[PDB]
Amino acid sequence: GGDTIFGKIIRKEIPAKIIFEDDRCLAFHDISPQAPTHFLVIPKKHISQISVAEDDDESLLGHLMIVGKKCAADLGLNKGYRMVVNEGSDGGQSVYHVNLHVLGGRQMHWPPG
Amino acid sequence: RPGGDTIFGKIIRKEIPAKIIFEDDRCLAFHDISPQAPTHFLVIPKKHISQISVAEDDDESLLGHLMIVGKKCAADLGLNKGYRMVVNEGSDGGQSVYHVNLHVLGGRQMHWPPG
Ligand SMILES: [Cl-]
Ligand SMILES: [Cl-]
Repeated sequence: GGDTIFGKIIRKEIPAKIIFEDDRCLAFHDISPQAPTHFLVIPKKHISQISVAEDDDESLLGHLMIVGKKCAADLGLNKGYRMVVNEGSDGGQSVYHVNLHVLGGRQMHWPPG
Repeated sequence: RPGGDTIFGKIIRKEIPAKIIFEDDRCLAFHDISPQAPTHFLVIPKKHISQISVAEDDDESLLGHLMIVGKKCAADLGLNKGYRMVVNEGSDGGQSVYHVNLHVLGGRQMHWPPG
């Protein structure tokens, strides 16, 4: 679903440790985890970044968050976690395919970067 | 009460002043009083949800609406170089108010990891 490494993951062309899939999104462990649990939830629709998401995408974006919180519960994150979406250079976005980070299993600190 | 018992419920009902950026029937965006970036605001639902871990399946559109309002407000505030959106869940997430709230931070380089 797109012209990035995450499109290749969606198409199963390169491996990832997949946590959950449905017809419109995919959740998988981050290859460079920043916490004991660190996974991504991505749409299969290639939205390059949250700044270009459309109004009609609202329920899809909320679906990523609902999938994210369900996966976090399944992975035992009962003490809490942090969800992150990066936009652009200042946001530290590393792949131009919208992706929701879910980090847990340790105390997350403030500020969030 | 509409909006709940937390400080964010009082902000929704105009009982406590806030610096409001955007308001509609489903959510409210306002500046954080303890900013962690040159621009730092929150987007909250007007419906009280204590935390993301108890959000219902039917809350999908509302949660997505928070991010759409977040990115529109970021553009209106001139965060053209980018920004970071954050939702904190629970103790390990650093959640400070138990009313779902999306943080939007920008105006400086954000670092990795995100806390
Ligand atoms: Cl990213
Ligand atoms: Cl919070």
